[PDB]
Amino acid sequence: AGPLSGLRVVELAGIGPGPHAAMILGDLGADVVRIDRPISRDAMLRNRRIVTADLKSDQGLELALKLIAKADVLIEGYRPGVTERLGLGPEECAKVNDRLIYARMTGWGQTGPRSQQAGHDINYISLNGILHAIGRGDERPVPPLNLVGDFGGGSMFLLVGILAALWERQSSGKGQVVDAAMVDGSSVLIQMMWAMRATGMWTDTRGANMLDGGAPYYDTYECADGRYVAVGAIEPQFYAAMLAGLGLDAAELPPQNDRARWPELRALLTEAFASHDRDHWGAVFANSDACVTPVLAFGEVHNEPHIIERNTFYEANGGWQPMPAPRFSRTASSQPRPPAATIDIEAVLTDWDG
Amino acid sequence: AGPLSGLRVVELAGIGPGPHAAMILGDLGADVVRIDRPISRDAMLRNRRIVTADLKSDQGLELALKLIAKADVLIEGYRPGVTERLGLGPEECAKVNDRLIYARMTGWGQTGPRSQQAGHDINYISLNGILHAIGRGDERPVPPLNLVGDFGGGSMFLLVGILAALWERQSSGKGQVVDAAMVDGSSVLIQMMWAMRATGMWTDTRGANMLDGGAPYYDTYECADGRYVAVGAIEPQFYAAMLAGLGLDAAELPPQNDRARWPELRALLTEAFASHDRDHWGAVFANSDACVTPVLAFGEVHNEPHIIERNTFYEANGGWQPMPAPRFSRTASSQPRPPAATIDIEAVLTDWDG
Ligand SMILES: CCCCCCCCCCCC[C@@H](C)C(=O)SCCNC(=O)CCNC(=O)[C@H](O)C(C)(C)COP(=O)(O)OP(=O)(O)OC[C@H]1O[C@@H](n2cnc3c(N)ncnc32)[C@H](O)[C@@H]1OP(=O)(O)O
Repeated sequence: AGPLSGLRVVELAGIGPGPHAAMILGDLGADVVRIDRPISRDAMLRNRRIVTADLKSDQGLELALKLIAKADVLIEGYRPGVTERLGLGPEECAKVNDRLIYARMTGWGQTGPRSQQAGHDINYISLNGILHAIGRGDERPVPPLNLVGDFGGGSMFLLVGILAALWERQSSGKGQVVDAAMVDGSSVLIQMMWAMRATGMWTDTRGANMLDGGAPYYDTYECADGRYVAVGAIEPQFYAAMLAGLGLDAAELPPQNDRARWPELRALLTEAFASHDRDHWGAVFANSDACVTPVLAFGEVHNEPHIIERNTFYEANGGWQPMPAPRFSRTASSQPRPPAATIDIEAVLTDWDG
Repeated sequence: AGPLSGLRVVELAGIGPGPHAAMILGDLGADVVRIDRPISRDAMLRNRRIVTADLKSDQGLELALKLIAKADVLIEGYRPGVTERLGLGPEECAKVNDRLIYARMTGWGQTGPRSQQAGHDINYISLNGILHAIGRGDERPVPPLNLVGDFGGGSMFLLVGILAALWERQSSGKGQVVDAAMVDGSSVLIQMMWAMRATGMWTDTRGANMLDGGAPYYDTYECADGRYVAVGAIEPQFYAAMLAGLGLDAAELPPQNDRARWPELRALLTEAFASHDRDHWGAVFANSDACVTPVLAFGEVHNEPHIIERNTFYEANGGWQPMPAPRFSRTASSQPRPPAATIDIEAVLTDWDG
């Protein structure tokens, strides 16, 4: 259905960014075959075919190399050296398929003093300034779940890597190795802060910048029911619209960008938002340019009309899953196929004519 | 010198995800031409040629269509309808270039009850459950900068769309429109949590899950010097290594996953970490699998040897900026070319033959 219809992807079963990257390829129509160790309830494994092989046996390695020989992309998220030892390194795969985009998904990268060291998202964004920038200033840093290292600065960059190399392959006729490190990707994800730091527009003080919570017009507020709204009214005209819905006289308030009076401004805004329930503000702004929105819990998302009308989610059995993003006007993506039964690796090899 | 060498991109000057998406294309070797209104210190504007046009004028519109006519990709991030009213909408562009990938970068999407409504990253993640999940449980949610909406679920999905549509064009010989809504992209970015919620592995309770700060083995700790380490020792063997390095006896501790005793477990780890300075812990956990890393501020990143050795950053006039990601073994990217003076739109047309 989607734009990636026809792309053949071999995924070497891992955790975090690799399976997320392979999911998105599958979402957009790619033919994704996942090799695991010898039906899943993990919705992330939608849009797959699962085969199983012992990659350490002679037989297991033979079939995998036959399946790789007929594929465009290979995704692996093991420590550097692992596929090399298995006999599935890029130098080995090239001998059977020099068009393969060999996509290596790691946190620390392929080389360097930390390249062989265990880690998780929180570690990768700890070394590059990111984690230090997240949270309130009166407290130790909070992890932004694993959104920044694993996915935003991880699978997403593997994805751009894969498709960019597929583009390069059109003219070269050949593939290459993509080295996607969470530490690199997340750095480029946050290039805006690096840019701002050079010009005095961002500081290393946590919780005291325009976009981290420090600004009263870009932060959440608790309402009378103990739920929250999000205020994002950066531009003066949107800020104006926000004060107008709150019924605050701007002449009575400190200026929007007088940072010396920010705690005063926040105390006034906090008093206003505390005077009514979330769904009141919910309704007072619902339609304006005030950049004020309800802070919905996951369990409330499916009831939001904008979410509903655009089909951002679909029901799997037992809960909502996000539909494929982004959206394409001519070759639209299908509703994802749920995880299905592990199939015979020989069936795939015949299908792919390997 | 990257993989996207040869790719022609027109960027309509904007803010946030569009410009970040444009930068990454230029990073990977694309020929990006940014049309602005009638020399920048914004590092995000690297790898561009900048031209000027009044798109409200007859001459300016005409010039843009000549430029778009010779491009592969067009990036625009205005409210839906804005390009249509300028005479640069998808249907207008189709008439001069039906190979064009028309990439539309919004928060709320091209259609829907909120599609005409102003907003910013914090709004888009407020409506889909993401923001509610970020922060400590005792206090209101904290924005994870604009990493999640603008970039990870914003420009990154625009990029995936652009590149996937280009693969698609290989067989169809045609472009199409890419509708990248931040509200969609970020939901796919947090799909692991939608997976986990369905299987009893994630709760809507802020700050009480595996990866949100709720686990003592996945969080930051404050050290003797008032600086922090990140701990991410999820796996038992990594956890065991962590305890060893702290000098703690596992038989004297609650089990790693006895959530009932998590506050007990956290208190003991807190005491341990606070007994030495942050850099003591890096020394202690230098090469180990304890998943313990120093929480560095942006200003300190350039001193970290793993950062240094892998050339994750380059020095640009001003300060450090992230080098391109991900990395490619055969067609590697160049160090980004700095922002330069605005050039004559007509010289670009001569170059591109438009
Ligand atoms: C320092 C802070 C102050 C700077 C501004 C704030 C941004 C800085 C903060 C950092 C990033 C912010 C972060 C949190 C974000 O979320 S960024 C993403 C924000 N959202 C989006 O981009 C979603 C799609 N965009 C939009 O909804 C809206 O463009 C915005 C962003 C809400 C802004 O609203 P707006 O200013 O009314 O813009 P639009 O409604 O698109 O109207 C644009 C008008 O300008 C005109 N225009 C543009 N270029 C030209 C040109 N070269 N020549 C002649 N005219 C030009 C267009 O024709 C259009 O006019 P019209 O259609 O109104 O008649």
